[PDB]
Amino acid sequence: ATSDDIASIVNKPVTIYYSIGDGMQFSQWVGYQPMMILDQLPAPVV
Amino acid sequence: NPSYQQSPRHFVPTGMHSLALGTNLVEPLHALRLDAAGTTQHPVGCAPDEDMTVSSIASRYGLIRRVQWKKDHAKGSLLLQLDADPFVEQRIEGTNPISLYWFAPVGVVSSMFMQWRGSLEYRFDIIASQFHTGRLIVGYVPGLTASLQLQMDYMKLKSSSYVVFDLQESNSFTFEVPYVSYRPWWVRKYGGNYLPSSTDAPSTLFMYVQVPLIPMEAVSDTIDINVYVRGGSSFEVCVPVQPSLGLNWNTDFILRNDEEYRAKTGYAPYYAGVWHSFNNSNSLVFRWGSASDQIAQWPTISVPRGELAFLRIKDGKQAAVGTQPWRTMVVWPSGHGYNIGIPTYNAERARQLAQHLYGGGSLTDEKAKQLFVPANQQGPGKVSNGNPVWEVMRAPL
Amino acid sequence: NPSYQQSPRHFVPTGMHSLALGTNLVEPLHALRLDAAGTTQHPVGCAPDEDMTVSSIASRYGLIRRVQWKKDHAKGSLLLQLDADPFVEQRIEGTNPISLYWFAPVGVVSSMFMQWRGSLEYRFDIIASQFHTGRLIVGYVPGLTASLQLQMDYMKLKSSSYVVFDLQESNSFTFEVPYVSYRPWWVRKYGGNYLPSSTDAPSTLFMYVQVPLIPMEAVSDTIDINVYVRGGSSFEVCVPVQPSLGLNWNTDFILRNDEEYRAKTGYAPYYAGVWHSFNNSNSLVFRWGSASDQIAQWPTISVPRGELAFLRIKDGKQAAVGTQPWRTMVVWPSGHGYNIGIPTYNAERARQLAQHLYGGGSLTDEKAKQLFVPANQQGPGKVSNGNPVWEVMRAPL
Amino acid sequence: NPSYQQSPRHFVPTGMHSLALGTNLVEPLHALRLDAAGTTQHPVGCAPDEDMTVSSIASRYGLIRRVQWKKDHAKGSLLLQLDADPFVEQRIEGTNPISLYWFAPVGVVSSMFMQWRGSLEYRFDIIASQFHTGRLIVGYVPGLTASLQLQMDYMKLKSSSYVVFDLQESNSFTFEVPYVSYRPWWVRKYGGNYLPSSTDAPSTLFMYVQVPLIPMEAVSDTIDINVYVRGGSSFEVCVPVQPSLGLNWNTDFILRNDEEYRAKTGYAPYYAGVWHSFNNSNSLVFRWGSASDQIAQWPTISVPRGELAFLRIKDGKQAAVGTQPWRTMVVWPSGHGYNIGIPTYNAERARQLAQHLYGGGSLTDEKAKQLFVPANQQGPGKVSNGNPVWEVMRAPL
Amino acid sequence: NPSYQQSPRHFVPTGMHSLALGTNLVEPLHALRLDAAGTTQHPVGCAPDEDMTVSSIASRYGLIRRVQWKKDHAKGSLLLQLDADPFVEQRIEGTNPISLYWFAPVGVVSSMFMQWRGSLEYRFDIIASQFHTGRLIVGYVPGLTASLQLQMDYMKLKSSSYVVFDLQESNSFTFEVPYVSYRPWWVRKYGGNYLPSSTDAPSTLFMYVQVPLIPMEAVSDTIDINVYVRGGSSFEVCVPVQPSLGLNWNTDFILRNDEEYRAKTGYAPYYAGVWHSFNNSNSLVFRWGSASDQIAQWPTISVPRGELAFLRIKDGKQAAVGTQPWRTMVVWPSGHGYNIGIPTYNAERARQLAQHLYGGGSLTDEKAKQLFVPANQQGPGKVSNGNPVWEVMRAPL
Amino acid sequence: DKDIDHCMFTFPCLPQGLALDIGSAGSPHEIFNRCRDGIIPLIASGYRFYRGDLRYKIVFPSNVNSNIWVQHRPDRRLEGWSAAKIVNCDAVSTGQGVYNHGYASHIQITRVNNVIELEVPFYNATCYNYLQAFNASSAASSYAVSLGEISVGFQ
Repeated sequence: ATSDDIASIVNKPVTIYYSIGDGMQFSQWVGYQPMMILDQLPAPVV
Repeated sequence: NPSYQQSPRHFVPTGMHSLALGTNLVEPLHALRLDAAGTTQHPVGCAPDEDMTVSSIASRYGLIRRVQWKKDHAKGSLLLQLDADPFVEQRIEGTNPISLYWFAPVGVVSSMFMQWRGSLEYRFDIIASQFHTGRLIVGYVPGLTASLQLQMDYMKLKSSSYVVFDLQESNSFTFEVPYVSYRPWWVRKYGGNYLPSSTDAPSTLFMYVQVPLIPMEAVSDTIDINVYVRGGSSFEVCVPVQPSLGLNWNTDFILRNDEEYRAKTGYAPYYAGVWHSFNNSNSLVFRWGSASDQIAQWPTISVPRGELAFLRIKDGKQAAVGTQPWRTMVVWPSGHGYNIGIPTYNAERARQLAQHLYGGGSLTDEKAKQLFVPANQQGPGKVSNGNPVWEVMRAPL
Repeated sequence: NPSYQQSPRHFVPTGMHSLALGTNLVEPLHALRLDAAGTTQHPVGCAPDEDMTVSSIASRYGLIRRVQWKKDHAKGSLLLQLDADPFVEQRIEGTNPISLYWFAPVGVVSSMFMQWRGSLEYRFDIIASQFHTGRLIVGYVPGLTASLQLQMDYMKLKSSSYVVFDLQESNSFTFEVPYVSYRPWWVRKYGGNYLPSSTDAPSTLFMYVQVPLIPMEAVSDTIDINVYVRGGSSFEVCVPVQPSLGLNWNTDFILRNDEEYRAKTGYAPYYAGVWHSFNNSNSLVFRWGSASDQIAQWPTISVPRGELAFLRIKDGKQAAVGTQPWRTMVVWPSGHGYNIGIPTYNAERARQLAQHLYGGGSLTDEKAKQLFVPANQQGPGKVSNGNPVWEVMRAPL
Repeated sequence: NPSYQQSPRHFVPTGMHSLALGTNLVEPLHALRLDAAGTTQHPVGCAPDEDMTVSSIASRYGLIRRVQWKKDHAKGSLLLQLDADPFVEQRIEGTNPISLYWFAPVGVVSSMFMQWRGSLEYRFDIIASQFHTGRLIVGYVPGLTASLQLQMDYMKLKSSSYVVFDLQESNSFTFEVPYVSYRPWWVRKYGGNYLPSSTDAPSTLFMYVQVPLIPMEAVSDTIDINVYVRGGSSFEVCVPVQPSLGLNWNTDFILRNDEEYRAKTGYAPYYAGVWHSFNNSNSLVFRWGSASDQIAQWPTISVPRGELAFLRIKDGKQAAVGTQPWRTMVVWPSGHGYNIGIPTYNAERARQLAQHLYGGGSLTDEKAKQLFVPANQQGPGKVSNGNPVWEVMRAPL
Repeated sequence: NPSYQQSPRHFVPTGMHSLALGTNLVEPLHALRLDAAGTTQHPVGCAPDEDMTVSSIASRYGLIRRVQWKKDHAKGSLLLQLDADPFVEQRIEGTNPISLYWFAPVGVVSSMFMQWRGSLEYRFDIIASQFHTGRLIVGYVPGLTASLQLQMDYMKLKSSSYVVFDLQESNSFTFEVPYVSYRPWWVRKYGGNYLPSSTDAPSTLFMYVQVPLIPMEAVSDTIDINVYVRGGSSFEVCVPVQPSLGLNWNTDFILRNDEEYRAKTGYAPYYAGVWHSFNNSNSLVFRWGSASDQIAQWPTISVPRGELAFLRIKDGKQAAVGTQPWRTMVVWPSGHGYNIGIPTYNAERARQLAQHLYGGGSLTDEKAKQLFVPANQQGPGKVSNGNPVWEVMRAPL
Repeated sequence: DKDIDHCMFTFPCLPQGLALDIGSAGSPHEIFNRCRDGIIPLIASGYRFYRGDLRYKIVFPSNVNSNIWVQHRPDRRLEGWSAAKIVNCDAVSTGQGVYNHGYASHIQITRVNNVIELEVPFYNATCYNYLQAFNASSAASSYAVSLGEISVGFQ
């Protein structure tokens, strides 16, 4: 877009996705770093 | 050119290939590869040693608990009662507001899946010199609700499945926890940040000291006991859903408390500027874009009758830059159905305009228009850094 | 998931399957049937006896003419000269403004097709007692233009193809009209309501009385003769176009005379109502829709200079309902490029406003605005019934 | 209903089938034919005798030149020197501004193609009684640029390829012109109306009189010689482009001289009418459509400073009809970025308004608004016939 | 017409065929060719002699360095130390601001590719009479970082791979540089204009004089040595990315210094003209298009408080043409969120309007509106040539 | 004021690449200014003759709906390396400015898909065309460079 039309584009979302594509092959095993449980995350609080 | 007069196929468009599907399904792409038949390859020394699989990960012990075991533990003493589900736990004593937890590899690979079933395996390394001797139960009680989690003692434990062990020369074993439940699979103990739909564990492990440790005087009074968890031979998981776990790579978190005030999402970054529908462009108002009719909208302040409010940013660095940083503002409806924010010179002018607008006054009034900042003050018009928080100053009318 | 990196087919969309095609061509559909392999079936007693076909219809006589044949017809007398094309005719003496016509089945099935060719067959039932006796020519003259349609007599007829017949005992025959023309097919005699492209018939039949009827005194002086038409063995038609015939199921017809005045098509039904671009919503104007900027447009009245005009509906029942039915109106350009219609209380106010607008006045003028009907009169705002005719009242300025 | 879960084909739409391609390529259509397998057929007497082909057309002589050949032509005399390319020529002495030309069939069928190659064949019918006798060269010089086109004489011609002929008894021959060029094909001599890219001919024919004609006293002093052109056995053409030739079916042509003034293309036909952004609909302005904001745009008149201009149509018949035909106009910018045309009563009012607008005045000024034609004058609002030319009246300010 | 009731294929549209892919992949097209099976062909004398290939280009020497080699070079003397990567270099001593460089063919064909590997080959033509005699090392040191590039001398060189050569009778050789690196491929030394991601060379060549040249008195004291580079037998490159090289066909380049002022991209060419939202069309403002609401936008001038600025074009030829060229302008916000540029008669009026607008004044003010150029001055309205630079005149307020 | 028929722009179509257009000093086309030339011209730099097709895939602006035609014009000679660039045609004066009947053409419907894809073929009466920069020595050398002279035009 030329700058005249670029104004329509401002603050429009652009989400992105990904997946490992079949040919992917992770190698050496390495243990998990500490997790953080999600249901234990703080509430918004009214 | 024979003509092809017969009727065309009748297909229905969709915008996108399936995101969920991921197996027996060719998935067409606009490859950024040069050759169209090319595909990544593995030179003989770069070969993938590890066959990623839920079972290949589940079948790896990770230390999950470290019981101390002193001589003076009487025959009844509890050592642990960790739940018989993969999500066995060991909290880190960190300073963080949101504490991290260790997990067994089975406890992480099984958080990704809604359901699990089959045996677990708790290896117990009872770390002792051969001259230490003792005996301990490692029981398993099916169907203990948390209210029944207490009232336990080793003798009630003996009624159900259990395993006695004799620490003497061999100093390690591997109790293989049974899967006893009415449910062919079993639902996750935790969940994506959503407390309901967090079923507690099927059953509970126990490890009481059946015969108290009897050390020689020349060896230690205390014995460590390591509890390792591993997915059993029959451990298996099915439905994929949101992991109940997040990596510690970034432990930042942001509460959505409503008390602080800020521009509506998607209307920031904003900068002070002119707009033709307001005071005929003579006076400033925040804008999220250079194009016309792109004024930032603002949340309606909750003002109880007989009072008034005006804004003051918590950080003057983040305010949009005019001739001066704009730390002060008065949010009023634009008459276009959304609440425009009007920057002001100072807290005083803002308080005055606030006295006017809640005073039965209106934007068109001369007493108000004097208080609006004139367009010449627009300056460079730098955008505010992100969507900065606005403290809500409040005063009696 | 192997990736499918090769280039996609490149097809061109069209919105619709062919309407014209109707044979060797599968035509895909969104069936409202339940089963997708289902198709209508015919139980053995519901079987379709009739094989619909142009020839199966063409091969059926229908009475098409009824000649009278009196004793006192001299040897030269004409009985009929119907054209040698399927469109043979027998008008009904109806009271209708648009008279209906009988046709032979061949005369209807062949109206659907641009072109025809081959033999016709006129059966003649000469209805007589065996005691009647007489003889008649049934000739066929190729290539008679309508100017030569006259000057005929049986003796010129004998020069070309003809068939003598002897009414005595057998009292019926079936002259089989030849197809003689320079054109391998022949174009329709009529057409869709479009007079040019209506070729007249290839040739003409004739049936003169070669030997005048000679009845006994005890039997009737007159003999009826029925003329039936049937598509011949070789009758055949090709190109499908608009039928030149319409069913009598509805013989209503509507002339498009321009003398009566009415709102432009697609701008009715209309109702009196407010509109912001006109007199700032203070005054009524017709609208074809509730949404903004949907004023009904009106045809420009043809007013010669020095005169004026204003409308009056022919039927007060069909006028859009306000507080009062709106039988009176003044059509003036809106300045938006289309002629708005302005309802008024009465013929007098309409005449006055008409005196003003053609008087060099304008809609913005105070003298005009007084004459406009105030918005409060809008009432229920019922739509006018259809698009009612407006008589154009006219007065000298 | 098994579900069909596998990924869909990924094709790219295009709006249209190829226009250029026209051979080994099925081309799908919405046939207006009834049967979908139907195709036009040729009854045995309607069979296509002529196999259309570039060679079947090229292999037909057409008379292309008619040399006179008098007795008193000395041995050196030129008779013709037409270029050795198919585009051999014979102008008609017509009265038309754009003169028509005869061509050989090869000269028309080869104008459609960018390139040609191979032999031509000039038949020469030397029309003479057997008692006439003479001899003539029919040479061919490769590589003659037009500057070398002169300096020729039969003796320089003899150096290159040529053919002597002896008119005595047989009185006709057929010189077969060689294709000598460095270019495997050869580019068209003319072109679509675009002078550059018009290569001149490869080489030139010549026909000098090697031995002057020697007639008997009782036969004519002069002999006609017809020159016919035909594509040779090896004549062949390749790339299809715009024909350099047009049919004489319509020899009308229209110069695009800029001196006359007219509305911008696509903004005509236009009619006088109201428009809300101009003088609040009180005054007329041209419109190309009934819908709002469809004012005709006009070219900016080139007025040197200190002068003024106003329009006057060359034909009063073509002016848009109001109460009076609108032969006079003042074109001024609308302030909407385009130049509206303002109709006026007469040349005088137009001159006055022109004096005002170039006089530092503006459309909003009272002195101008008096000069604008009031809306009531709009009349029937008939459109102007096409896009009529406007003469530009000019006056000193 | 059987109906085709079964469900249609479900495909996903994409707008375009892959740009990246270029091998095993049919790529559909709208050919502008006539025949659809046609394809370019090569007549036997037009056959492609050269099989374009990275290796066929890499396997061609190009002179890359020209060492001088004087008699008085002692045994230690360096002659060159060019890096052991294809991008070996020889700058031209041009006058251009951006100097051109020679490359070996391997040095250009390998700039197109992100990665390379394998042997290079430096041929050395030691140009000497057979009576010259000498000896020189041509070493190769793996793993020299640029800090270690110095501290070299032939004796440290002898520790690693090297090749002694004896100039006597044969006077040429071809050292074949080894590929020694920890990286199976090696990344490009340069890059698309982006300095980070420019890895320096794997290793360095050296060529010290092992035994100093010993010329006869009757032959020259100096010997030239040509260094040619060629891709080795195993030289090979993989990933295609932006060439780090550009052709010298056009060495123009344009710095994007911000100091000069110009209209925003896509809003030029512009011309002076009317616009309804500004001063009610009475006064000029620049426009990039004839259609309404197409005013040119302008960058916000950075004016420190207490000062003012107004524009003056560097070239009066490029200014948009009105009655006079518009060399002067005052950029002010339009109140529509973008900065319109207002043309003025002269630097003085521009300075005055600048004094007003930064003086707390506004566009609507009478003192400003007098300074705006009236619409009549619009003239022909010629567009400015491209997007001409505006010098920013600045004055204290 | 363009009519339905006028070409909007016309450019010669050759492998060598168009003469590089940095743009005016005020408004550079940043890619050619910065990412000089490219790959295909860089390799076209390495050879002296060529004989083959080209493909184009023009990408039209999205906001416009209008139909777009594309002529190929094998006839046209390139006239020196100057004016070997995209040209915005002005007022019609020759046949250069308008749609032409014989020349091969194609018409994308911008509404359906706004990127017409092409296959400019090899039509020249030559063994094989010039491939470096071209200054036109022979007058007939001018047919020896461009494959044609494509013209895009809105209706």
